[PDB]
Amino acid sequence: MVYLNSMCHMAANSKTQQIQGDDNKDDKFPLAAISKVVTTLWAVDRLGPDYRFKTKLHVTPTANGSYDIHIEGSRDPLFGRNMSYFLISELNRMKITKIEKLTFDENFLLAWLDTVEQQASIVRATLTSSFATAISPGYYTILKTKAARIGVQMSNRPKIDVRTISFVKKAEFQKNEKSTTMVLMSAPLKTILKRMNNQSNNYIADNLYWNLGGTEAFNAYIAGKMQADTSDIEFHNGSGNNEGSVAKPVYNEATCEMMIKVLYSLDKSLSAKGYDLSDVMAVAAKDKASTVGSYGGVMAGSTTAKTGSVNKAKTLMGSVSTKNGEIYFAVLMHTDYDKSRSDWGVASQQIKNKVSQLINQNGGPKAIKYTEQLPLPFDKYSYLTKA
Repeated sequence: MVYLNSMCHMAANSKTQQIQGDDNKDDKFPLAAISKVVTTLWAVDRLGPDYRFKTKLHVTPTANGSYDIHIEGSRDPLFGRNMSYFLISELNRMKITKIEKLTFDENFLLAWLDTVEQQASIVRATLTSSFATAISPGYYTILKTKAARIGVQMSNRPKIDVRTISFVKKAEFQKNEKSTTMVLMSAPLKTILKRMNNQSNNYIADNLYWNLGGTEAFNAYIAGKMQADTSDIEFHNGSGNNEGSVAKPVYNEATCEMMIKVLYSLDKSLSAKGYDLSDVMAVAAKDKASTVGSYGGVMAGSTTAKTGSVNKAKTLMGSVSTKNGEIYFAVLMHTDYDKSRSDWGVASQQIKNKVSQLINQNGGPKAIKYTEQLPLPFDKYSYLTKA
């Protein structure tokens, strides 16, 4: 069962600022991963698009010749394989190849994809597998080549040998007298958001949402920002994934109007810092690693957008650039993908045809100024630096 729940839009240049749409534009529907755009807005407002996550390494020489290292985490929600490979590269550039005790605190988050001890157990497990495995030359080579494109140098065939990896809480970490402290800054937040909104599992959005205070903080933010409450927008996580079962699902939900208000606000907060939607959201046809990279037709090169797919919904929202100006849009479809596998692709085609009509009946597409960015978790200021 594929059918329209709601479609709405507004011209960026509207003097009335009245959102246009069908009669369902003020009823709540599942959002799926367009939720990530709301999480994006929150993060931009709270942190700023140039914010960097400052992970600290406390490094102490051992009588051996080797090092102990304690990671004081910054809750960087994008510390994954790429970033781990870069850390290893950096350790080798700093002449560290052997670590005796590697320790890490509760703020050191790791994306291989409850409670503090148990969360840290999973990070430890992941770390121990990852650092005890040879770095894959094919994956590293591709990564080193992407890094060189943004002028980041990485080591040749890097490696690390770690004796032990343990959880040490921030409160119980005693900084050694002859430790050095080095900082490994993330790429800017806008870049992390770019990566998240191109294509991701739940991990980044969910960790951002928790970092910022979770649901109680989110509802206070939305009330302050939008004069909105839970009848406009009801979140349970940052990502929009199912928090229930297949039979009784629990999805983030919002009105079509709220999605437009989000896009407007996001656009405004970004412009204040000189940035565009296409700095944090995928560009149809241009962003090849995204869910809209194979979009063609009039959307190609003209459209900034985020996809969503859950059992009960297929969604799209963003901005289309037309000869009549930029236009914010959201389309929310109903699906029953658990019952009928064909619904996601059928829904997706109906959304594209709806957005193509929105473009084609507003004078046709006007290209945006955009060249495919590579949203790596580090940039040229990420190098280990003695702070």
